[PDB]
Amino acid sequence: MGRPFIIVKDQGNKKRQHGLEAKKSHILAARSVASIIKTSLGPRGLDKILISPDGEITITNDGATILSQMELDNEIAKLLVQLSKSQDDEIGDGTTGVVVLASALLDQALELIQKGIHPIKIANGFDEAAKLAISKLEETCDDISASNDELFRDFLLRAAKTSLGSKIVSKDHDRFAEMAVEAVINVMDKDRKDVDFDLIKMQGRVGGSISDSKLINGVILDKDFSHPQMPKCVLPKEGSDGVKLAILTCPFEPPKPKTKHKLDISSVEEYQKLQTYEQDKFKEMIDDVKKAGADVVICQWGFDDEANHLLLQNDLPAVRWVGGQELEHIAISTNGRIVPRFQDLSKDKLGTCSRIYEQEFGTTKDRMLIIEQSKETKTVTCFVRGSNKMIVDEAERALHDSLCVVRNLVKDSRVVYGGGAAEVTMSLAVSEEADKQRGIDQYAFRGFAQALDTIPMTLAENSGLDPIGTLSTLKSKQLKEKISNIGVDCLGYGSNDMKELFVVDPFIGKKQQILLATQLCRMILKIDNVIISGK
Amino acid sequence: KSSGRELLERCARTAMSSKLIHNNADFFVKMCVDAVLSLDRNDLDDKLIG
Repeated sequence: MGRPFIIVKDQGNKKRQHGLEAKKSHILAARSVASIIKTSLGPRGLDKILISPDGEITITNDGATILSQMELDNEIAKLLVQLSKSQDDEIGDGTTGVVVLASALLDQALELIQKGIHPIKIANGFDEAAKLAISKLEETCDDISASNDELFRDFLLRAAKTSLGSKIVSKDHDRFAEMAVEAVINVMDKDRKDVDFDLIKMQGRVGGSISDSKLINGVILDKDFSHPQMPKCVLPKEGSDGVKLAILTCPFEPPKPKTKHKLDISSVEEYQKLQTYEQDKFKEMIDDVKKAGADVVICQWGFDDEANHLLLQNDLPAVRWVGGQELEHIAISTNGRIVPRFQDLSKDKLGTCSRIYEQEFGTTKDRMLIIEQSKETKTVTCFVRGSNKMIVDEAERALHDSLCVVRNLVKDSRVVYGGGAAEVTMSLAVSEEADKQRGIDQYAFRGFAQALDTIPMTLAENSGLDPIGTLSTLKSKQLKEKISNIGVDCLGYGSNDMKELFVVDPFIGKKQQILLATQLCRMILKIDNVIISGK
Repeated sequence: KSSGRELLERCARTAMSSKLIHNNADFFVKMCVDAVLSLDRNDLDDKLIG
């Protein structure tokens, strides 16, 4: 055997991590990630500035976006990035509490590794302890589906005001909660209800103030009209309040085949015949709209210079250069069908709009199309304003997370009381079963119960309360009294009851917090050999 | 003269060891066992189970 020793390619950049110090490095590294967002949990939480390599900055406290678009090195914290993305995609809320709980499971398991217990035996006790915590909270979980639609409307307000308290939108929770709830009510079926988030759109605008944000049912388009001199507001005349909105994927252009073609013209005779040909096409295109009674016509490609004024003399507004995706969302709210060709134009495919006016913003040059419906329609659109470009984007993610909490109550009406009440209720259930079974799994159960206590102690630490006096008070009322409504109060009211404070959280959101955290740390404890290649 | 369905269940739980399924094997084994029964006994394909 000579000096060169080579088996795996690139042995210099690839390093091998092993031993007891390997588990100590990856567990303590994941704690530093949760320690950053530890102060961001709850309504007292604080935001985080994110700087992109291109220079764009974003300020958000949401753990999903914080871990996103961030440069990382260690692969353990990169799993936490995908952890918050998993919580954000399906549920849409609770991305901060999952990473904190995931690091709490590793910190409690770190002391158990040094005691001589196999890492898998530590993780095997977490799966059995997580099932006992879910079964305990499910028994005390109240079902609000027994009420009518009148009391159900106020139930969605309790779930919306809780998630909006940790954002900049928390300034007024009452006024901005109606925008999220009423937007969902329009798409609800009243029976076997599905949210169908696709019908809900969110369009932000940078300017003004956040108090000017209002819920408008319709489609928001930033494309100005084809001609400047047409009237800004469009109103129906006499009966038939519908404006007969027509959506045509084919603009006004000289007819030509898609394939390459060559038109041969012979001298003067055929040259003059084609002159009248196109002149009769513009007269044919305008007669089809007047026959069906359509008014506003939108299309993908801009109209010709001759077609712009042709629609003005007939009092027929038009909008050009509209995206393909924007064409489909308009026909749904108007109960219309997109007209594929000029020969298929009919009154049955025409849309309906209550009022359409041309919006203008300050000294800048832009025109925003606003479609309104005097009656309940199929789609809704969120209109958000703000004094800063980042406040607008932050209000988008704040309102998006609010819509994700409301949709969780549509599929599953079962809800729980958060704010430290749910974590302590599920924590004491594991401690009671640890002393009964005893054995070698009693240490894995106590580590899971103490890890659940990190969430209520975090809410009390950021709010200034003493974590020692807060945790001891919760366990006294939870063990003596069967009422689980007692929880951590971050705002400092004279009562610790979460029911009187109108704090309601979905059960599917709090259930995935333990599920995603327990399943992730089980694989982390199974990681021994770590091969990292330098880039 | 035992049942053919219970034969594939005990053999599937063995391969679930050393993986993350060992704790969750209750629900997951009942899936893959029903996956091979849908395929024809004469022709078994790994692309259809993708």
